[PDB]
Amino acid sequence: DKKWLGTPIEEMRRMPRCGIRLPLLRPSANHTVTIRVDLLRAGEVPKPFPTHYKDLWDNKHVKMPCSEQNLYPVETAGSRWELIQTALLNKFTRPQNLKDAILKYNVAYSKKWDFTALIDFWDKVLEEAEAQHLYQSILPDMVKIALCLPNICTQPIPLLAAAMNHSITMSQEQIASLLANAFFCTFPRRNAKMKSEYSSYPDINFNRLFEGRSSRKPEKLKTLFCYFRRVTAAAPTGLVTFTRQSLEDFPEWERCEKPLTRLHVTYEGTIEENGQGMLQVDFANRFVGGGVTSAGLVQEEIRFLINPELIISRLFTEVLDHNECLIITGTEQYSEYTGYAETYRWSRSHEDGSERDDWQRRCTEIVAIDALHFRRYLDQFVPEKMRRELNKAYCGFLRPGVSSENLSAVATGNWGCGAFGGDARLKALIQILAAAAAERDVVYFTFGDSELMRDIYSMHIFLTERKLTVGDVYKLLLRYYNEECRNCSTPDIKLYPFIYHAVESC
Ligand SMILES: Cc1ncc(Cn2c(=O)c3cc(S(=O)(=O)NC4(C)CC4)ccc3n(C)c2=O)s1
Repeated sequence: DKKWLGTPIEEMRRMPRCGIRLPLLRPSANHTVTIRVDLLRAGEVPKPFPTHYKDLWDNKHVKMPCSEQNLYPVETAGSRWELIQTALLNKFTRPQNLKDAILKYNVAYSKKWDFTALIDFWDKVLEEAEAQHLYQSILPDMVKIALCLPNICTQPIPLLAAAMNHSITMSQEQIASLLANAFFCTFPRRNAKMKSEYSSYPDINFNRLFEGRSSRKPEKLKTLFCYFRRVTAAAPTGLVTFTRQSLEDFPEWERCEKPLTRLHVTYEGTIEENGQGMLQVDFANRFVGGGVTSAGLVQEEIRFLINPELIISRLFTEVLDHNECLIITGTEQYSEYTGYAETYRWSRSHEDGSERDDWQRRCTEIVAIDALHFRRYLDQFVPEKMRRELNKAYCGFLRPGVSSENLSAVATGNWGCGAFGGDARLKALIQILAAAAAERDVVYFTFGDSELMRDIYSMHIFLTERKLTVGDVYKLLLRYYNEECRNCSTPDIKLYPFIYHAVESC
């Protein structure tokens, strides 16, 4: 039994090798650049632009904790930033000290926020010497980088709001200062359950990571402290780009004359290790990062924990609409892990060996595309639901302006499976069709399912040998719904056997 099938992986396009030299990095109407481009040098910490803190407290930018507008009622408006500095600049020796410090500027949640997982991690999971290193070295270093925020993030950060096509390029050092603030729960207006302003934004403050007794919380905390220990000990020097992409024009799928592209399908390997230099898919929730700052521990959350710079997308990325995606370039891997969901464990620190492009960004491109949640199995075969998934994957794969020869393969796998109720064989065909329309090859990981690997390979080879276009395949999907799903009240025949019969008997 072969471990992979199709086009050899060596024949598939990878980056920065197959991806043209970059244009000059510069701020523009659609691109926020928070560093001095003229001073950007390999191995040097980037200098913030502007030199002095500039504040914007409005509906179009992140509300910074260091803003002079970040006020609290005193029994007279007091400075919340001054209160945060006072609270955090105390020695911590016991977990209660950290809980009490966080609650000093979060008084309204002193009875709502549970800190059980944080207390248990520090007291009941860590050995004495590990606890000592956490409160004597890691936590004070995290406070210092959090409190440096006005000197590090000097430029207002725009919100990547619904329907905006915009990019933010910032330094990994800027991201570390922002994530240390999210750990200490300092972002204002991001907490109320009945908030309106940020109701369509994911949670950013880390308070839900400290709650309850799940055995997976110590693993999430080890993963995040591994990152914080690394970035406070030695300031990272690269940049990271966050791009919100929203397409107006979608293909008329039934009329698409494009042929299928190449396929490498395997039941072994992972997107992050075997998909190096390729567009890597994040099986996202519509609120990017899903339950990373709370209970979730599946594909998306794991990637967000091992590449924590992805977490900051939650500060400024509004919930994704059907025609949108988020593309993140440059995030670094700080941890290695084993397992998944209830078996997930942090293994050790990871030294990322990825090369950097001309903007000092690690050569790792990740796209967040959220699959639909199907209440009933048969719902996904509804043409509107199929067209939705095709358009979502297509938006994640398309790079408008870029030529096909400069596009890496897509490294993906069973998107929206299990809990979301997605049929793996249909979702594989949808991704294959979207990648074909976007003119990219596919590297598909089946995560131990050898039978699924064979089925996808046999279907792909059957359609390609018969020269079936994207349109031809899409029409077969429409026929399956009409013959087996529309009139079905209980399907009698599976999708792939239907397609094989429909094509072989026509
Ligand atoms: C047959 C199945 N289809 C889906 C399943 C769920 N699943 C995954 O989705 C999965 C995804 C990856 S990965 O390559 O995407 N890497 C990250 C986790 C992002 C870092 C690695 C392991 C996985 N494992 C074990 C798993 O069980 S199992």
